[PDB]
Amino acid sequence: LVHVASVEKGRSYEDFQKVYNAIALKLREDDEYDNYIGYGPVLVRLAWHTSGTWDKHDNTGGSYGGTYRFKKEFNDPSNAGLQNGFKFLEPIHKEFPWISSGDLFSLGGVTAVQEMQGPKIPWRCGRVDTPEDTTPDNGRLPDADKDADYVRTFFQRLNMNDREVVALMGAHALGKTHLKRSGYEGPWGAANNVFTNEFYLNLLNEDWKLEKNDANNEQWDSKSGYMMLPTDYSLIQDPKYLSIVKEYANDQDKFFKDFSKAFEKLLENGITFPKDAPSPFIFKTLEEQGL
Ligand code: HEM
Repeated sequence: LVHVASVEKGRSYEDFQKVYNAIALKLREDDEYDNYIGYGPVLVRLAWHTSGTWDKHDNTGGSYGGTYRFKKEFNDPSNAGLQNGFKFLEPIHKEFPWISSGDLFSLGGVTAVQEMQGPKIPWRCGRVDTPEDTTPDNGRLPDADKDADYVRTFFQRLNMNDREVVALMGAHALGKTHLKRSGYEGPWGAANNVFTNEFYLNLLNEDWKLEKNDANNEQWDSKSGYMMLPTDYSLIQDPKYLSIVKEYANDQDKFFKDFSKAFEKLLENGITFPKDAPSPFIFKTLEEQGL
């Protein structure tokens, strides 16, 4: 199936900047969530999980149809906790009912990254809601207890290469694992609601110990109180991933640029943009607007 981007009728960059801004203002206001981490990280994860169901082989799943709004997908065990991001976005959608669900979930992620001081992420509109029966089955999102070979093979289905995978994984600077959600517990670093290359630095520089958490799963833990999932740790066990981890640990701008590209790409798999579609939008942050 072909999913052609269709601009919400009559809308242009200013309309979407208003949605951006409402997201960004609520991110600022609703600051208590998750022990004052705020909603940034879970909105980034929502954007990723609503995009990451895509299968390049048949164009099922992906961000286009906004199918997370249907119970099969919102109740995917892999999506445990993302209901908080959805609830955050609900008043946004009520204010701007014209935006499609896919456009709102993906824009939430863009807005969160940028408001957290991350790179600009160009964003295109035009996702169109598709019906309940287009919701992908559970099981398309990745397991965390696996090795580098798993990770690499997993991401081929999303048409991501080694650099794109390692870049995307840098989003694990953000937020934390929550035992009751995923069976893993702990943050990956100190700056977990500011977008930086800390994930790579911690991978390389902390003294990691392989421990079992209170859900009886193995994770890597440091004396600083940080953790890595087995799939995170795989990025320094595999020599190809390791090189790239070192690159991003040593060049914040490179990480930003590569993350931006990969994240836009992730959010756009599956979508065909007509030749005369608008160019991607680059939203101004609240700070850049003086808001
Ligand atoms: C091999 C791939 C990946 C695996 C196995 C994985 C797994 C996990 C797990 C287990 C959690 C913790 C969930 C919880 O307990 O709340 C998590 C959190 C998170 N992941 Fe991933 N992840 C992967 C890739 C990504 C990618 C590609 C991104 C986005 C670019 C991403 C962004 C996030 C964010 C932002 C959080 C924190 C959520 C929060 O604090 O609520 N992850 N991930």
